[PDB]
Amino acid sequence: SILKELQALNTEEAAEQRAEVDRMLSEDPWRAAKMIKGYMQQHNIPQREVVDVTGLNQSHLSQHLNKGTPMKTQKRAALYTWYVRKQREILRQFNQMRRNRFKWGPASQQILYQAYDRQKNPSKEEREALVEECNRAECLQRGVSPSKAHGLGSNLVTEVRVYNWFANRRKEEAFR
Amino acid sequence: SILKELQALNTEEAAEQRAEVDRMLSEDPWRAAKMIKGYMQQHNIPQREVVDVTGLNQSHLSQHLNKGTPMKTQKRAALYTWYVRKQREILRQFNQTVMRRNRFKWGPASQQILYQAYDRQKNPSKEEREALVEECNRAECLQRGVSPSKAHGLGSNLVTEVRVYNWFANRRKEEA
DNA sequence: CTTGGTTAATAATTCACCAG
DNA sequence: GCTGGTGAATTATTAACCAA
Repeated sequence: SILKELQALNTEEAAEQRAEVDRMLSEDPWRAAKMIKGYMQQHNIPQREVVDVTGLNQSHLSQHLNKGTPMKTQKRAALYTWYVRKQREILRQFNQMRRNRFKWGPASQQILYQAYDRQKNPSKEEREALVEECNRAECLQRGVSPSKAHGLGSNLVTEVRVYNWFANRRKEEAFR
Repeated sequence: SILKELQALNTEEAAEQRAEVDRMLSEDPWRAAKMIKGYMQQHNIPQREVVDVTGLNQSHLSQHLNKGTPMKTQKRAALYTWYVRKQREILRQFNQTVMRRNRFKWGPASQQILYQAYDRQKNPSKEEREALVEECNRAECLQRGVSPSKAHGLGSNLVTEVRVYNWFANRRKEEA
């Protein structure tokens, strides 16, 4: 334990981080905010996934990132840290507790919408197209190759997904 | 106890409420949604109160009531009763008289004139605000067709200084 | 006092989903 | 090609604090 406590703080990664997150702090709070939200949104990552790991208040965080309501250093610092980490965390997850709910990214949405002008009930196969069409796209966004889209992981597209997405779509419209 | 149970089901008032709501369910679903959205809108009742008292899924109600997504009968029936009761409920406490506590909600009225009095004086001093407490408060009473007297019936959604207070401030604070 | 941070609550939306 | 009903999670937004 304290021996891992330390055995953590010391790697070249650890340091690399302690210090990137350090300039983030010296720099403009907001310009940082963008970046991240940037980030988050490139990879589609639940805001929740961040409160959870950082323990910052979720409304506090939503605003300082969507609105720049100022966050006191200590906190920021946490949040930056999160992000720098997850940036490797996210990194290996390719090149190399709660289980996140999937989300349509706008990219896949784009297709889906386009593809859907009078597509009530797609053929369990036409579906399949688009599954494989989406992720191909979703990788474009995150700056890798279609080759393996398995890193998308939590937000990996599937049948049943577009499935419902039709389906729900065909209810959506269905009223007003 | 079953004697209460019975003595309850069996009132002049009560009984007729069954009738009213029973007719309501013969009507166009969305016409009642309309009705009620409105009614609540008027008295400013939390969507959440309904959700407890009735015990319907909170999203389902936001739909069936905004989107007008279809809700099976029973649930409806459970709504109309609600709405129904409430109505006497609201008007006892109101018209004639002298596990968790709702929460305040500013109403367009109160709000309108708030945003006027605003681009007019960034920081109202107690007297100042105080005026407004009686402005809204009256206006709130118009809305629900009653007397500026005993705007005391507004109850929760009753306006106050400190309440007006923070309504500046998160009006002030919010221009960053 | 008042800002300045920070918050618990509400509710529109989003995704899933099972029983006819 | 299940398909209407519903429902848990999510996150922008609201209305209040408490610390200095």
